[PDB]
Amino acid sequence: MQIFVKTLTGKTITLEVEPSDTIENVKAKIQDKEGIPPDQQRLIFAGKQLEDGRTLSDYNIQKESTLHLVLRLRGG
Repeated sequence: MQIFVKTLTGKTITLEVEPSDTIENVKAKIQDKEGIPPDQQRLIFAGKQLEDGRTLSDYNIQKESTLHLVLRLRGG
């Protein structure tokens, strides 16, 4: 299953996830893809900021869904 990770500036990154994959496992994939560590990576889909020990399926993220990738500095 593929999901889109939309960055800030306008880069769309297409990842291949299982929906039985964790939010942690999406960050791992981006560390692989882009080189970003998961420390900085915050994810947003709708309103809340997604925690690591839950799956895409929990959150109810479908096929070809757009997640927003926020790069953590401190917090904002």
